[PDB]
Amino acid sequence: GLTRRKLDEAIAKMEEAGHQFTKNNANHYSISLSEAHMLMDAAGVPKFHER
DNA sequence: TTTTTTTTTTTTTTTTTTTTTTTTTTTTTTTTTTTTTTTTTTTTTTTTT
Repeated sequence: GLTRRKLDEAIAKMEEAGHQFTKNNANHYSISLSEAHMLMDAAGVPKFHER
């Protein structure tokens, strides 16, 4: 449920760190499930409890 | 008057989602064949003339 602009904001906040968004056989960003968790953990979306 | 770097055009390739067609398997289906109960036909004996 993250709009494209929100997801680009999240990856602009995240990617400059040491993390690399692992790509599959192609360049397509193959964000692992844990990668997605971390991304939206620090993306700024409050959890169902922390909100 | 010249050079360097970055933000825009466009171009190329891949994955996921959603397009169609065919075959195999499953369901409803009358014809033919098979099974059972039966009304008509055949045989013998006893009694009477």
